[PDB]
Amino acid sequence: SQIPASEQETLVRPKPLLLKLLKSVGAQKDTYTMKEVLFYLGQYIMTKRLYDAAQQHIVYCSNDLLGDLFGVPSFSVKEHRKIYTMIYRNLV
Ligand SMILES: C#Cc1ccc(CN2C(=O)c3cc(C(C)(C)O)ccc3[C@]2(OCC2(CO)CC2)c2ccc(Cl)cc2)cc1
Repeated sequence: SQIPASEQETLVRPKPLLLKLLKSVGAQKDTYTMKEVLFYLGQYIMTKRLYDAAQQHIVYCSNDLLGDLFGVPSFSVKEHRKIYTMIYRNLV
């Protein structure tokens, strides 16, 4: 959408705690495409109900490993470059 397709399709190696998160929702490898990392992050967010009906575009990740990894208590799913940057902080 806001992120170039080529950037989305690149192979990445998560750092250990990001890998822990992905493994907790069924991921079974050491390397992923960015798009794959984003999918499993999505499944994690939905599993842990890190959302709210009053603000439907906001991930509420405070007091959660995702919050610790991203360094924020919440963020908007519309901020695609900001999300990519938060993910790059968690890649080898
Ligand atoms: C940059 C970027 C980017 C932003 C959003 C998405 C897709 N998703 C969304 O639109 C989205 C929206 C919400 C709420 C209910 C809060 O609106 C929760 C989670 C997601 C998310 O996953 C959707 C999925 C898997 O595809 C579980 C079904 C998501 C995934 C990872 C992240 Cl880091 C954030 C959101 C993908 C990439």
